[PDB]
Amino acid sequence: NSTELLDYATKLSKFIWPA
Amino acid sequence: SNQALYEKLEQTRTILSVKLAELINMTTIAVATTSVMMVNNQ
Amino acid sequence: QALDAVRMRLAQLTHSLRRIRDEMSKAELPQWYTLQSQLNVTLSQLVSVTSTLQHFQETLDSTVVYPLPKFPTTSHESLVTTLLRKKNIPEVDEWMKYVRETSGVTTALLKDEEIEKLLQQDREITNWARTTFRNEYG
Amino acid sequence: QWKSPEWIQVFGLRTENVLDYFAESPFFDKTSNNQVIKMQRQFYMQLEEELMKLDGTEYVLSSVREPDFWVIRKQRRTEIIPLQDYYIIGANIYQSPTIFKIVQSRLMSTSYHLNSTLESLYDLIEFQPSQGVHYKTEMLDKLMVTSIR
Amino acid sequence: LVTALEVLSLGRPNLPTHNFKLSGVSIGLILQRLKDLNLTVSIKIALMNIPKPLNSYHIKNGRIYFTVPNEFEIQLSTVNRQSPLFFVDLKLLFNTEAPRLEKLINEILLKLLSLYNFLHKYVLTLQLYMVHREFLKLANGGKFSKS
Amino acid sequence: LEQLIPIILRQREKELQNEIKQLQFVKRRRDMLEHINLAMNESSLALEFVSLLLSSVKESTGMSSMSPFLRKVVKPSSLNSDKIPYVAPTKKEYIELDILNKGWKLQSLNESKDLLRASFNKLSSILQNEHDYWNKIMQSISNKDVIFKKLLAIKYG
Amino acid sequence: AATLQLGQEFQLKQINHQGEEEELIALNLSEARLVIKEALVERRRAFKRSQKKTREKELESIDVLLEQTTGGNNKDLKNTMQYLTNFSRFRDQETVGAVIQLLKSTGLHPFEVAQLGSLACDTADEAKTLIPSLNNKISDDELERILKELSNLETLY
Repeated sequence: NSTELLDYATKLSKFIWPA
Repeated sequence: SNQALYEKLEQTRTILSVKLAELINMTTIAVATTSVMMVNNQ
Repeated sequence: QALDAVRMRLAQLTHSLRRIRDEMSKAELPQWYTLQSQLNVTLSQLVSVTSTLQHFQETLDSTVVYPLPKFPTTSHESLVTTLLRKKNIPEVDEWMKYVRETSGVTTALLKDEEIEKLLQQDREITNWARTTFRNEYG
Repeated sequence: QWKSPEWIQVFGLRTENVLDYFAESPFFDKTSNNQVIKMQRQFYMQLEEELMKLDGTEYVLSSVREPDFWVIRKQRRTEIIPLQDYYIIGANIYQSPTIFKIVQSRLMSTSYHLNSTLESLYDLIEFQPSQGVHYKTEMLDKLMVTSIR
Repeated sequence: LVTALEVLSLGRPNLPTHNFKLSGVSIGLILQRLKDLNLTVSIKIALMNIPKPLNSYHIKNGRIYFTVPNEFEIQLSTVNRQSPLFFVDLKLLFNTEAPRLEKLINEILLKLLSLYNFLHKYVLTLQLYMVHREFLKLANGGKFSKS
Repeated sequence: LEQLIPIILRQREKELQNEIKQLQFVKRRRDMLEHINLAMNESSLALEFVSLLLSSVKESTGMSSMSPFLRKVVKPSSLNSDKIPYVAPTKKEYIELDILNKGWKLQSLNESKDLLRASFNKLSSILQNEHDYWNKIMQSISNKDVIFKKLLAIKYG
Repeated sequence: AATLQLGQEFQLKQINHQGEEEELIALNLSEARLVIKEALVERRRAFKRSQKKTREKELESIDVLLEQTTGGNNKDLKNTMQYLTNFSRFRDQETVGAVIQLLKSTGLHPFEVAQLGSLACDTADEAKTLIPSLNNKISDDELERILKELSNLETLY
């Protein structure tokens, strides 16, 4: 559903690859 | 044609025996691997 | 000085092994005289390299080799690590440790302190064997 | 081995910072002149000038490339006789080559491979005392040639 | 949001669809394409002057298979198929008789009316050399008097 | 579309339309190519390493064994020519190497025994069959039985 | 004499059959054997092509197989092959290429480097006494170095 993407996709913009 | 069998056969015997003694004297003394393949080739 | 001949003997090694590759690349195997001859050339090159290598083992261990600023390292870095990799192939070291496990003497006998006597027995049997060969050839 | 990327971003990749990194490495000797300097602080060329006063082991820079390939030369001063040569490649510590051992390795590999071939060929040998070693439409074309002619 | 829909659909397909080796590690519609090739050849063959011994033919699935009887335990039938059409007089062909013969027909074909001639000649020779092949066996076998 | 008919033709006639409508030594040769291939890789890498290690003290004599890439990468009169104290004698004073030598020589002995026994079997069988052949030939040659000549021929009429 | 002044046909300036200028080709008793023994092989292939429609035994046997090729009128060439082989210490054209690389590095005359590669010497005085043309044209230490590398290139076959 779009409701999970509107609140989950916002945390994908701030993330450097794991070290 | 028998002299070719004399020289050839005798040479094969000397190479067999003398090369066998060289073999046993080289089995008893990457150098180790070169000994492996020298012994195997003998 | 010695590596000037090491590069030539390894060059003849690469040429010989390439010739064996060409002889084995066919459908049916050709004659055996050429195969055994090329194999004898290969063994001659390996022994020839190991002899001079073991002859100059104290000189090569008394120097260090690492590239100069005159080196395109800013573009390629892993290659420079491959050119000076002391680490052996995992197969030679792996089977080397395995053979070390299947040698009849481990580190448990290092704790017992007892190897020079076995070596002495070995050399003694070398003497006995060589004497028996003296007689049997006499 | 020896990886410490946390100290790289907080201080940078400079000569002094590299001296601190190799000082944190387990190869650092306690009898070094840098440790004597650290003891004097509690009681780039300027550093070498200061190292001219003390006596003991030393870590002198050799060759400057930015930002990757640097040589670290440990040398025991007396005339200066060296000890070992360290190299930094990608924030890693490298050992002395000692050419001979490496020259052994490659040869070992080649030997074993050759052994593999030497066995495989011996599995295909047929022994005969009289034969030695063994290893286990045209007429229609001419019809068409004389046909098109 | 694209990557959100991607992780919703299990994975991230832009990585394999953009990477080459990673993509290297990660029927009824085709049948109708063969029938459309005979409709183009059938009108040009339909317009040209087909010789009399070639008026009978069987349009097979993607080819034209035409026969004429001979011998040698077979029938002189061939399969023809090509592509060009803009040239009405000369017609490039791609045929096969039902390694040297393949390149020979692909050689004489790459230049409509020529095909027969060559083939005819060949058959003739094969009928001569039939005769030759028989006469030899008559010359060796039941040859009592040679005069 | 001219690129789909060849691949479909290689991977995969009216009866098929209705059917779909109703719904030993070559391995040894490859072993030779693999073993000799690895030997070629290790030999080539060893040669390149020897030449590049050479390039440090070179008068360009040893740069002649390089590739076109190694020549533009490395430079003459380069690398380090420093010297370090001897490490070989301190390792030679230890007795940790004789163990490995004894082990490898023992393995050599075992392998030699195995190969010699296998050859003993093969030559034994060959001697058996060939001896039977000779015992069969004795009844076909003396001075009454005629024989001629890489096989043995015989004329009848 | 031996003062770098040969005959007319043996001058430094030679002319091939095409009309171009070529330097005098001087060969030492190393590759001179591999060139005769070399060309005799392709000559044997040429003799067997139109026909359709330890170190001494191989030498004399090959000289017999090549004597069957010729019309039995050039045995002095085979005895010359025995002479060279009995007086040759070199082998393989690769090492010969290295020898030419060591002879041409000094910049001497082809006849001089031929006398250098054809003679077995240990010191520089031997090369300066056996070769009267070389006494000050090249350093003695360099000649001793060439004799050292050559001494490492010779192997008992």
